[PDB]
Amino acid sequence: KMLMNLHKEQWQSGLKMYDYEEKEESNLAATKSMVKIAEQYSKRIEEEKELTEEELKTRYVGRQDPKKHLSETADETLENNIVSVLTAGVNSVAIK
Amino acid sequence: NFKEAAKLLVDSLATFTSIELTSYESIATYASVTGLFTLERTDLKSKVIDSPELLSLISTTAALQSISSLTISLYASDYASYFPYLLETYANVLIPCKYLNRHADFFVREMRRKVYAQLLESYKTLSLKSMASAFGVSVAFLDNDLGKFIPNKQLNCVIDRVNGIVETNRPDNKNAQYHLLVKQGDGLLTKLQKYGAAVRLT
Amino acid sequence: SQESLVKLFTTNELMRWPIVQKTYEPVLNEDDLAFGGEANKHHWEDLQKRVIEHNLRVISEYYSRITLLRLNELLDLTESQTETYISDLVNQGIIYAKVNRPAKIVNFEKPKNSSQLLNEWSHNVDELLEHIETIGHLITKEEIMH
Amino acid sequence: IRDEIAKNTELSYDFLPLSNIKALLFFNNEKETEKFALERNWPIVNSKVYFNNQSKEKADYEDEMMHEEDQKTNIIEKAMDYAISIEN
Amino acid sequence: IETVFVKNIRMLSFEDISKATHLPKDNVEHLVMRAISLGLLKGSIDQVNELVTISWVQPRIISGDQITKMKDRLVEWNDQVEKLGKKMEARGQSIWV
Amino acid sequence: LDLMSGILHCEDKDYKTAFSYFFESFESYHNLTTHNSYEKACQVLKYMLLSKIMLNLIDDVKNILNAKYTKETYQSRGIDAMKAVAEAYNNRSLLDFNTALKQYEKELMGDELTRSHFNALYDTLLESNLCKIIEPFECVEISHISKIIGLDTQQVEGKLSQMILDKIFYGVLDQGNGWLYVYETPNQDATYDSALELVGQLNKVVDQLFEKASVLY
Amino acid sequence: TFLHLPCTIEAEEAEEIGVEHLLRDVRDQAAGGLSIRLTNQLKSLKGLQSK
Repeated sequence: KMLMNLHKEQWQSGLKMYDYEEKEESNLAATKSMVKIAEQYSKRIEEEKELTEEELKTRYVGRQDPKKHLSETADETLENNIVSVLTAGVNSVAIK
Repeated sequence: NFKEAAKLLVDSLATFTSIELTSYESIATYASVTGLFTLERTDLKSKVIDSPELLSLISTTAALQSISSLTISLYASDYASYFPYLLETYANVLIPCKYLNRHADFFVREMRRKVYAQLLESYKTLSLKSMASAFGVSVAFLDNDLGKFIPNKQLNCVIDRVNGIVETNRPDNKNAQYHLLVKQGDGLLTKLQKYGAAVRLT
Repeated sequence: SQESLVKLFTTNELMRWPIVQKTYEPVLNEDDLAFGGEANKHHWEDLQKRVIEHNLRVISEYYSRITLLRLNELLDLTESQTETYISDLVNQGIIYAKVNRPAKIVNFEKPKNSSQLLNEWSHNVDELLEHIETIGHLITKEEIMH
Repeated sequence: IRDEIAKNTELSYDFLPLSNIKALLFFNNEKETEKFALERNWPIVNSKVYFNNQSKEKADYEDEMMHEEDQKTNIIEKAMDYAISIEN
Repeated sequence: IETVFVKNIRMLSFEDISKATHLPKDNVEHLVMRAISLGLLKGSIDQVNELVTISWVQPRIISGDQITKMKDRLVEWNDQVEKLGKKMEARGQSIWV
Repeated sequence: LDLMSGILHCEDKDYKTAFSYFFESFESYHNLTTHNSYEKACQVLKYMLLSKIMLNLIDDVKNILNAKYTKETYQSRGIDAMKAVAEAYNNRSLLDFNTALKQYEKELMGDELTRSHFNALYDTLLESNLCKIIEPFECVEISHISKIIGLDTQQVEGKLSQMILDKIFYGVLDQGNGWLYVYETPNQDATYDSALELVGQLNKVVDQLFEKASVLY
Repeated sequence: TFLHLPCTIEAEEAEEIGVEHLLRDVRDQAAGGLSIRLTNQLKSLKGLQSK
């Protein structure tokens, strides 16, 4: 219990809101990123009608696979913003 | 769609090709009509009213004169020479041509629409009187022409008869952003339902 | 004599021209190389502008929105004169103001943006939390010593 | 016929005179007019009948009742649903 | 300052003050202005919407009534946190992994 | 050759380049023998003045004005027109522009280069003065601005409308209350921009996924 | 009197290595995935009320 616990300033972090310049900035960055590697994704699923799994990964990519990289980033920012609205709506009702 | 035509018909002005087909002066006339229809007021000066080739060819024919006259008076913001000039346009360009015969009515209408809407950007209130006088129509005549063009979804304004002011009801702010974006994302959902449903079904 | 004049120009006070003018009219006129001279009748004339130049600094911080009409009587001039003199200090960046000719309002402010409001509302909520936690520390202390 | 008009003319006036309503609801005399106004809780003062009283009244009776936490959807609850779909 | 503290709002009208100090609405402007200067109060003053909305009260020595009002404020607060909490413990009860 | 170069660069809106070719043209006429070169020398001296007033420098306009060829060998009504405009530009009083042009119209119009650029200088001189006035105001009457400018309320108002179309303080005019409102607010956002790019690209993806899988049926 | 100060843990480098190693629990709070922070939000609310 001694190691895991981080005082009464542990719960404190979980009701704090942040500058919205950095939040709006976080959103745009991720958004823009998924346009760019999603042109890579377009190339990939235009083709992929040809046999040999390894050959697909050299030619149209499958090493640092575009579908995979997009999906992780999309999920990450989606989870943040579910939090950002939850933590905000909590404070609005809770404190007032 | 004139969109393809505006781009083509000015390259035809820049590179001197008009051969085995109708004359250079006709080439220019066409460029002007399409220039006006597609291009916004910003890109209009740039590309039509400024063109070395249009200026160098001057207007020596009537067809070319009318269309160029309408364009000059839109930018210069004389609207009392725009309306007569429109009538010159239908007479000597649109109707004598074999490709604008059927867009003759469409260009008359749209041009009245361009200019009204151009003015309604600039003004959040106008009166019927001031507006009508500048256009060279009266107030009654103004009502009916606006009364088509507002249900064609281009000018987004109201008319009072009681107070006699034409107010402008054209958003540009978060409301405009929202109307447009939501439609496209509804369009993604529609393909997703559609495309998913057949593969499962089989 | 001197203490009253410097302090009256330094501190944030809402005051009008004749009250100040009256206080300093016999005092500084028997002092030349100050206000007494014939050309320094345009440094007594300067003194009027100076007290109303300070009023605008006062008026802008404290009052966000105030009637143009009420403002006219405060600098003790017409509307025409006032509006010019508001403008001089919006340009030299001393104030930010918006003045309406119709005499609706003069909105003394720098307008916030959507983000500035959101930023300012994060800090209120963050700093709040700190105050709650220290309070509980001090309840425990106070009772134990008691 | 009288009743259908009373439903439309809530949303078409904030106040309207006695003389104008009388005509609408096809009464021939005053006694018929004033009684229908009272059942709808529209006060008649200086011969003016007010739609503001019913319209405000109805609005409060809706807020008094419970339907409206879920129907409106509470904003805090919306996010909870967002989270737990991904985790499921 | 006294009258705005115990109220849970943190603004007052001119009309409130006019009655409160038993002086004209004209006086209100001058006294409320001094209050910003001294630093008794801090905030924004409006004459068009006829408000003064304070953002600060200065610290004072705290008599018995002041403490009662401070108490009743936290009873309101506490009850909210608890209701906001019950709804969120029930919704997504089985998912937290 | 030098004169022709100048006229072009003057319309290229390079007026330090305009001046240099113009000076050089001048030297030719003045130091060559006179047989018709007098007529050509005068035109070029107006043109020197022309370019420098556009740069809105009056240090060098006043250099050009001297008693050795601008108030001695050639002295002309069009030189005096030019300097009257010059000072008027610098003072930023359209009211001083107005007085000059009525009496010197003849001089103005007889030079076509002058005319292109002094036509342009009216719009620019309205503009510098106009944006100055309305900068710390909101809901200023269109009428009050016309009094300081010194043109009829309607003629000022037709100009104001154009400035909106240019989009250099992008606002809106009330004709029937006679008011000017100014917006510097944003009318797109970043959020709006890239939301539209992303959904628009994914639309192509979804068609492309069905295109590969045409072998299912 | 005794005045309370911040009582923080930030740890030494040396210490960090044994601490994580012994650890084999999913921790009281770590603030990693969404699952951890959804727990956390509700924990915070109980926290605010208790003080």
